[PDB]
Amino acid sequence: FIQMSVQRIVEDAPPIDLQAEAQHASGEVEEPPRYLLKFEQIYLSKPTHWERDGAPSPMMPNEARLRNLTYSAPLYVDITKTVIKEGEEQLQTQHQKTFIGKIPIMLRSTYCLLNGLTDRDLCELNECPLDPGGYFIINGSEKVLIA
Amino acid sequence: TPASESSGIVPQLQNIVSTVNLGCKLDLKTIALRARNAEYNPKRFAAVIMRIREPRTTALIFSSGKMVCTGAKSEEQSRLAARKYARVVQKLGFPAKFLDFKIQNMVGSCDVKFPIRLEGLVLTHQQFSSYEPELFPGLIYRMIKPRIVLLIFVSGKVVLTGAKVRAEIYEAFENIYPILKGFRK
Amino acid sequence: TNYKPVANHQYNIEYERKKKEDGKRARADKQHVLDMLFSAFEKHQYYNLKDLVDITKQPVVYLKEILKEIGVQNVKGIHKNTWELKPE
Amino acid sequence: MSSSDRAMMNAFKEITTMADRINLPRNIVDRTNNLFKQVYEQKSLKGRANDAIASACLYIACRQEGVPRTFKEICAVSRISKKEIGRCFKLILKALETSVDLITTGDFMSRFCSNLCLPKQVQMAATHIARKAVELDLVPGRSPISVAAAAIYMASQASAEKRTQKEIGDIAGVADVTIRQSYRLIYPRAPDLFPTDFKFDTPVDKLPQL
Amino acid sequence: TVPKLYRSVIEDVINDVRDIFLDDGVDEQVLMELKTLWENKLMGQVEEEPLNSEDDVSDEEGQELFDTENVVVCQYDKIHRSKNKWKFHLKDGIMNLNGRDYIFSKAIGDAEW
Amino acid sequence: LDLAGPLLAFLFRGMFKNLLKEVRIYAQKFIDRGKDFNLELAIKTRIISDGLKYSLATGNWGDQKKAHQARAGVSQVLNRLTFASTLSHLRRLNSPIG
Amino acid sequence: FGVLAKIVNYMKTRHQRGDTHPLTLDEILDETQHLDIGLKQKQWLMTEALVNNPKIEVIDGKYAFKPKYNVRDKKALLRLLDQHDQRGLGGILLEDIEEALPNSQKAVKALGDQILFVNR
Amino acid sequence: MAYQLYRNTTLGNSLQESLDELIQSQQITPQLALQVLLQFDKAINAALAQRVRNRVNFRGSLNTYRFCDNVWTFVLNDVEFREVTELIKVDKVKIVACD
Repeated sequence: FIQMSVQRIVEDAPPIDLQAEAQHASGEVEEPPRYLLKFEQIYLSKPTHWERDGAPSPMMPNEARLRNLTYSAPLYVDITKTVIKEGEEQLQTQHQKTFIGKIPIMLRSTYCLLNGLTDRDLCELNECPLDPGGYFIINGSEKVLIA
Repeated sequence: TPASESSGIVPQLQNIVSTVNLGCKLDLKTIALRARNAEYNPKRFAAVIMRIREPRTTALIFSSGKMVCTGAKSEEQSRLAARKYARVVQKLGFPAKFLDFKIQNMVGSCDVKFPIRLEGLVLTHQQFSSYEPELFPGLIYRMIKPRIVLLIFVSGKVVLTGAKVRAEIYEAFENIYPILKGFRK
Repeated sequence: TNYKPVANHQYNIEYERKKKEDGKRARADKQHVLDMLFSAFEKHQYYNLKDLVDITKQPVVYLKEILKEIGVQNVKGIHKNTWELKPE
Repeated sequence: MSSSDRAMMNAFKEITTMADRINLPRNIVDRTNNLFKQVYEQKSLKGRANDAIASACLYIACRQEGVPRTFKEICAVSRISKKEIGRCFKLILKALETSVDLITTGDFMSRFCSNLCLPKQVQMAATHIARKAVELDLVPGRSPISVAAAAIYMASQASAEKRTQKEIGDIAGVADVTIRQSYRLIYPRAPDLFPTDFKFDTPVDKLPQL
Repeated sequence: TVPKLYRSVIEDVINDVRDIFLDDGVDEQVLMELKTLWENKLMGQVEEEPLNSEDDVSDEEGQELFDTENVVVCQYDKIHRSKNKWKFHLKDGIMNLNGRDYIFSKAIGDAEW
Repeated sequence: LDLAGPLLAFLFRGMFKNLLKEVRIYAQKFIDRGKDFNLELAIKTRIISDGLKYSLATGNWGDQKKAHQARAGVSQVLNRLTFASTLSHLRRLNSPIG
Repeated sequence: FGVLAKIVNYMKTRHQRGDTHPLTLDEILDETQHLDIGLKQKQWLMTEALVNNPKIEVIDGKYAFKPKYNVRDKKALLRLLDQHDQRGLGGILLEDIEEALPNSQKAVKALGDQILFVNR
Repeated sequence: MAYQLYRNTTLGNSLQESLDELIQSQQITPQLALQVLLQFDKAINAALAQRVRNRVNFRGSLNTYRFCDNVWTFVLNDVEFREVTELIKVDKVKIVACD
């Protein structure tokens, strides 16, 4: 879902274009201005949290429990801005790489970087090796989806 | 006993702003046309801007007949220019007058010749003193005694304005200099 | 993270355009606007006030003074303050 | 419901939508909501744009939390000119009759060095360099952020994590010449400004000049 | 080279109106007379009312009309002033100095008043 | 059997439609002024973000302002009485109860 | 329509300005320096426009007012106004100014004499 | 908008005088003189935008000035037009600057 499905929706129909009003009679207006928006790959940061100083830090799921924070990661996207503009300057393109959100991640996910760590690593993290997770942590509370 | 423990670095007045009514309505277009050293553009402002090299002043001629004199180093010079301005306008063919002349603003400046700790100053007189290094390098002191505003800079330079009386600059400065000396770095 | 531009860019872009010209224009001895009125009303009997404002370069209140002077107005069955030249 | 509150009601959505863009703690936002409510209740400044007031409330709350964010930053999340925010800011200080605090360089050492992913030792070294410089008033002119960035630059130039002024300048937003000037002001004391607990990657003698 | 350019314009303007001359039914020799004639042409107070108590700071306006000044006509690109220091940015200009004729595409200036 | 991925994508699809329209509302504001475009200013990330916070926290399923009634209690807090109890919680199955 | 509205307005204007005497189309063209409107238009204006006007007054060879037919009576419209049997048709404030002079100075004296005003 | 002002020059006037002669001799109609003058206007505007390329620098104290209808009219004194070969100092110059 993270790997493709959200992306398929991003693959689906995000491109939109908009054309300004003609505002008829603005002499030799020529024709009304026009703007188009384009999107590419969607990006995801590892689970992290921004401390009141505005600075980022790693989101330890153990930390998520203690500070009662919601286990989540930043979601990022390739964005493009695109316009013939219905003027002489057609095909002029402008690139963006934009923060779109913080996605709550399932424990033991591929993005749950602890998934590679040994039990010994996990105990080094004070994590339980027989605690596979598979459920989100929301506001420090454990949450499981029922089928 | 002196009035202050520090006293002087006489604060010199640098600018005066005055206004006067010519007592009649005028046609600035005609004025602009006639004048040899004035500017006008209704698309920019409704008044004629006239200048004279005399004391390098500038006048603002409203269609209402009101005028503003600027650039003058003294109230008299402002009065002199404004009077000098009023005459010429009359000399254009208009019933100009010198009705209701008054001073609108005076500007002074001086240097205390020593640096001061603004941090302490903005702290101790936050009620009146005001400063923000992210905003403007000069500290703004709004005195109410004689309702004067001061501008205080890290180099020790000071500017005073909003005055309609020259003594108030001297007075506002007489009150603030000792305090500043007490804030020497 | 995205740079803070101390002032809104588009607003700033707006500023270069804004400084070029103002809508605060002059209006002495009404005449050029009525002549233009004959030109517009020759195409249709009645027009919307905003559209009347578009041909003009003067305040609507002043414009209101003109449209009252040679015409009246309607709702035209569309509420809109639509103006037309006096049939009489 | 009260058409009257609807711009205020929308302003707090816009406050929330303004706090959203940079992941601000809710306690700050709440005081901000309370600040606006207070400013609204005065109505003396009803002749002002709500979004500027919201943005000014925001600048104040950060200072009220002892962690100011630059207007430049505050501008990033709003349409309001820094001038109008400053103007509105003054009006609010006068409106709510409350004092403020002076800025410190170290409060921005954290995120910028973070944005450069600089290790705490460099980050902390910069802070001392900055701290020592201001105590000595080595730079009685340049903005403390400009002074801080050059210290950071000096620090980064004292570690393997060197960066070009333009990149730093780009992160701080200040002019690359302003750092260059601020650097010229701190450079005479580059060696002695460093903390006693430091490990050079480049000799102070070998510190570049610009 | 500059006088040549002036000719180019002379040739271009005359030729480009030729057809108009025809439309009037006017003979092209008359057009040549036009060019020929043309080329040959080429070469204190104590009351709010007694304002007159301040008479004469203005100078004589007749300084401005005797063709003592050579003439210049041009569009302006930018005008600047600083109290007494003026700045001028001009373009596309026609100059007539000491009876001579000149032209320019861009002009930048400075002046005090 | 309904799982998180197709379900999340539905909210993702719906909020994106909400997000696309909200940015378009700015695009309407953009044409309204005719002043240059700002992409970052139109952004309202929290809407989806906070929207998801509701679905995920309560277990509820919708925009709460409208559709949600037929999909209450999708999601619940994990049980930690025993590890086996936990594992049972992780593997439990439910139905629309007809 | 516009030209006719322009003709009416000028005629109104010049009359207010001081020319309280009947005019002609040609005289208007002449005075407005618009004589070169074309004989066809000139003619069409003279013998159709100033014919389709429902209130234009033919004095003889000169067109007169349609808006205010009354003379420069200025003050006192009491005889007409008093007629309560028909309310008095009274006069409109616009009509009164058109008649000769601004209403206000006359009105101030009139308010204590014989006239009462409603804002309707 | 076309600048009629450039007809009020030696170039423009020598044309108009020659044309007026053609009108006095009735070799042309007045209407013909107008179209040719109109064409000359269009033609001289074009030549400015095209054939003209040279730029000049100037210096001179301001003597008098005026501004109306987006057109400035100055008269400067002790002026100096600067060019690498045709340096020209002048006691006074009148400057008209249309928008």
